[PDB]
Amino acid sequence: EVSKGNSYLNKMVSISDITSLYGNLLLYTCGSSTEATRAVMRHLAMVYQHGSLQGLSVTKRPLWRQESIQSLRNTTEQDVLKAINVNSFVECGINLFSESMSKSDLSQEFEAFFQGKSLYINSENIPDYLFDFFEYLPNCASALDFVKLDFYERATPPRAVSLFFNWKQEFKTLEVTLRDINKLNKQDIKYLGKIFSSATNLRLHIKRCAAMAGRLSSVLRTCKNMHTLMVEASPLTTDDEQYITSVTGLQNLSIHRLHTQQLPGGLIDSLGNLKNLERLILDDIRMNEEDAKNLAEGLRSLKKMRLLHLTHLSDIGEGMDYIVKSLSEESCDLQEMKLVACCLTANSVK
Amino acid sequence: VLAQNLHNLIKLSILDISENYLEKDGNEALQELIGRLGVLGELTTLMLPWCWDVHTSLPKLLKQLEGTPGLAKLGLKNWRLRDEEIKSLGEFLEMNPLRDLQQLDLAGHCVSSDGWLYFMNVFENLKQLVFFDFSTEEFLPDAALVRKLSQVLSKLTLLQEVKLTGWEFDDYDISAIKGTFKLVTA
Repeated sequence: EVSKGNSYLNKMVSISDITSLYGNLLLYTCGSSTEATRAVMRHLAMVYQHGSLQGLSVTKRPLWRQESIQSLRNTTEQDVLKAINVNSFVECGINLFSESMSKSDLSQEFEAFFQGKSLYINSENIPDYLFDFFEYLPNCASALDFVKLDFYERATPPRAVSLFFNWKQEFKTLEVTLRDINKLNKQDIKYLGKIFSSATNLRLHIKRCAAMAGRLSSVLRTCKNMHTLMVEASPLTTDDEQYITSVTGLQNLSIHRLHTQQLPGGLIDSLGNLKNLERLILDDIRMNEEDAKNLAEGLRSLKKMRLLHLTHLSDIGEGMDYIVKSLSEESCDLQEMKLVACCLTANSVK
Repeated sequence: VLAQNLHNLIKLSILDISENYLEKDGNEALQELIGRLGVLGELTTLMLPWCWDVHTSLPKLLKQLEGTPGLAKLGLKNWRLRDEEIKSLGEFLEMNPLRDLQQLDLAGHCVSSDGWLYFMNVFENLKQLVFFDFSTEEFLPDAALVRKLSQVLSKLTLLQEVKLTGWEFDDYDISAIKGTFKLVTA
């Protein structure tokens, strides 16, 4: 009879159905029974559909039509979209955890259920229900990979940290997107610091933050590890390059709004410090060919790199030839090389 | 003089000279102690002589720390120690199978909150510690340490109270998670 009840779960496909009468149904199954909802948790493992992707987009959370820090982590504009409801699952899950009052009993399941997934929050739309899961099982938060936060208007986030006071160190990767800030209260940078100490890796995209100038210093001093930095539509001088170089832990690095050629002592020759960069994407950068050669000097230390893209580089001349020279100078572990929309010669291909 | 008759003073569980500046070569007192450990083991606790630049006497002290077991309390009190040193002593402490001690009395050393940050990497596994006070004579204003403390605090067990003797800092919104035990600003 129970399996007959179970066969009623052969009727239902993932959280998906939150749009219709069976979405909530497992909730109703659970308010109804205790231990038995472990059987419910079994179908939660039988979910391969990832919910449904219709009406949802990895570019709805930040509210942008333009590159993010998350975008620096990837070669396309989208990807989370494919498995967009990975955290949609989690909201259902906190409710489900709550419904049979399922304590530590249903925990092996939930560590496994939200695994391979990432949650992303905007500061403008911060739910109250996230500290809810943290009833009996705040630790299983580390089944998830990254909890992502976008902070706009003002640096003022005491409400955000309160969450990371409740959870055990350390999150693997923790990422933050900064929007329309004209109030960079160097005091509230620190709250972001509290958020930042939760993670081994921290990723930041600073976007439309007119209050953000040399003040990125405050952003970094509090960083355990600036794992990835992307900067667009915000105040930028060449010196901030050094903050990029202070962190040897850097895996991914983009800046797509220089529009200015990089100096002699530029960041291009501090690749000798970022040995861990597995991915570099430079888009629409104005540069000196000789500087590109200097960039070339950097690639010997970039053998640990899986990806190199240099695109929409103007004023690059034969510097790209040189970069290619650096490529063929020595072996690399590179898995990806993009030479598109730079000045290429048949010789460079040779 | 204490040293000369100390084998008769073996009767003592307590010979206390701590919180004392000796006139000259105070830290060099410790070499006399290495000679006296056969009877210094009979003390129930550690009392160290201190002076200006006393911390430079720590390697001398290390032969003495194989004697950490009949220790009721442990300190490098009023030792004006390198900020790094606290994790360093911690490394010996990693190599040290002793467990359970009741109080770690470090009277204000020169170690900073950042120093303490290194130290958290050792403090978690000393969760068997009953009491503790961490002093410094001019503490850094940052509560980033208390946060790291929170990382350590899940890790700690038999602790009854946290003691903050001398730290002139605010704990900020971190004081929400300041401890799972009692707290005194001193």
